[PDB]
Amino acid sequence: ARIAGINIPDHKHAVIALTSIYGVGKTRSKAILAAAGIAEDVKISELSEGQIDTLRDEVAKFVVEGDLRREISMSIKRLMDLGCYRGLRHRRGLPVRGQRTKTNARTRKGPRKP
Amino acid sequence: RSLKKGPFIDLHLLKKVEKAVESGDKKPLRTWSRRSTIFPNMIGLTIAVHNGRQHVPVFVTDEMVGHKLGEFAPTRTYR
Amino acid sequence: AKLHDYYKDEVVKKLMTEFNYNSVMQVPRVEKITLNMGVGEAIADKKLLDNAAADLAAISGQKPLITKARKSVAGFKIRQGYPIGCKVTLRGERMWEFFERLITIAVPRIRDFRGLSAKSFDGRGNYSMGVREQIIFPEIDYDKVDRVRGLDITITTTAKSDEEGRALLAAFDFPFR
RNA sequence: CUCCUAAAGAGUAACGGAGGAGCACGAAGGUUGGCUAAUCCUGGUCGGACAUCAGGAGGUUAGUGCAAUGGCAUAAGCCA
RNA sequence: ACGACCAGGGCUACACACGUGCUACAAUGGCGCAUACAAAGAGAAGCGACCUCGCGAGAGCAAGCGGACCUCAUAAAGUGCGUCGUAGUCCGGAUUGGAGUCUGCAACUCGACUCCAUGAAGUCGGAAUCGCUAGUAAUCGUGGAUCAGAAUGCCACGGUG
Repeated sequence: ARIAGINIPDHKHAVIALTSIYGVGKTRSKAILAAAGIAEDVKISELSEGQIDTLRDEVAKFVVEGDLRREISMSIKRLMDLGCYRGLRHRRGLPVRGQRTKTNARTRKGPRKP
Repeated sequence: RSLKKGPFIDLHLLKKVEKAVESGDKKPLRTWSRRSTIFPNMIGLTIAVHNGRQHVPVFVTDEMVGHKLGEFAPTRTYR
Repeated sequence: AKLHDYYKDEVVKKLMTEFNYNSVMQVPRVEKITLNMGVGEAIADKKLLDNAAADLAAISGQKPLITKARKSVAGFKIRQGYPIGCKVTLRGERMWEFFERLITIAVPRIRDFRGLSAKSFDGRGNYSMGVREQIIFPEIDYDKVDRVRGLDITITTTAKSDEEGRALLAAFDFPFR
């Protein structure tokens, strides 16, 4: 159905359906299903509404939703406004973690232009 | 990414910073220790960090604590 | 007529003293709620505009009014008189039964809710805000969705200034960021 | 065909100054009922200088199948 | 001084072009649990078990081993069961944010690794072009040199074939 994470997860195995939330991967999905009491191989259908309310109550413990997007934007903005090395690498769309820029920077640089 | 057994700072820079804060506002601090960590007692001072040829003036703010000094002095020129 | 009854008994006498009105007729009112759906791209195909208006028909239970282009402008390459979008105006209790349907159901549904703005006033006491998603309403089912078109909602009030305007919807517990 | 030259009735020439027509429409005709613009500002999903929505300003600066002139709110304009 | 010492920086840049590789685009596959079968090597400022703590990288304690004895060291493809059911997906892992570990005087430029989160391109590749004839190609792991740390490279080893 729908979760406190607005997003609407698909009707499939709960462990994989909960991954559709921004901020919930496989490990956090397994942890949510374990702390809630729901099996991992059960679909989102066949789940009572009282069980979806339980899943919402558990996902409320994590910062996983536009809130997390806001915290990531804030960190990158702090880097850019600080003017440090990583801030400059973020400003110019260049690799931030020491990767080579002579070749192979296509994820940060995008499609090549002559 | 240094262990959690305490941050690193060069001793000469540490003593320079204590002498600068105990003696009131001073001139920019000329240093070559780009690897030193910015500590909270350096907030307010402007440290001139070497970048290879010059000493780049870096006015320290509370948002810089935890960074290394060389993070605010680029070493390569690109236009 | 929930908030309609809640209007004439509760929000009038708190507002009557809040602005020190001499007559009850000085308190602001809510005339109409008009929902606009500017399709814009229906010129490519008009099969999508009817079902687009079919959604707006389910949000308020009223058959929409297809608006036509007032004048040709080529900047969006349309001829005057083309079916460009639909709209519905709501008055009376159908406005009220819709006015609570969003403030109590339309508010707690929008993705990444952060609250409405207090600056989105006309300058003479009329509020307008736009919702980006149409699947926020209980009526429109998620299963039947051909597109994710939003719509604008404006609130026509007899208020004279924005202060009297914001004071009225605040009495209805409007989310003000 | 329209304006100016044309000398405040009409008319008035030049290889004088400027523009149009050789159609269109069974509704764009008749009648009854209703309606009132341009532009701009403010607010508002995509939406942008410019689309649709709401409000204010404004008062015909709009509109009239087409040139110009004279008209047009009782509308001759717009809708059924 | 074109000699010598030092600190910091650079050799790691980045519109772009090429060579050589690794990982993929998936179902002859991904994931989960269970389980089978190697060879060749290295080790004393070294390899470091067992046990305890940690989600993990690792940490503490502390045997044995100059080694057919001890350690690295759990081979992996495979096989059994379950699931996914052709979707940019339970494919793919780039990139980025946060939190850490270890080496090292010191991980900013510019290390490796771990955890959480995110999830680019990519759905088999134009002209053209390469290797390979049998335990070969293809594919799957393992070890060593250099080395404080830093292998998708190099050199070697076996499995299926």
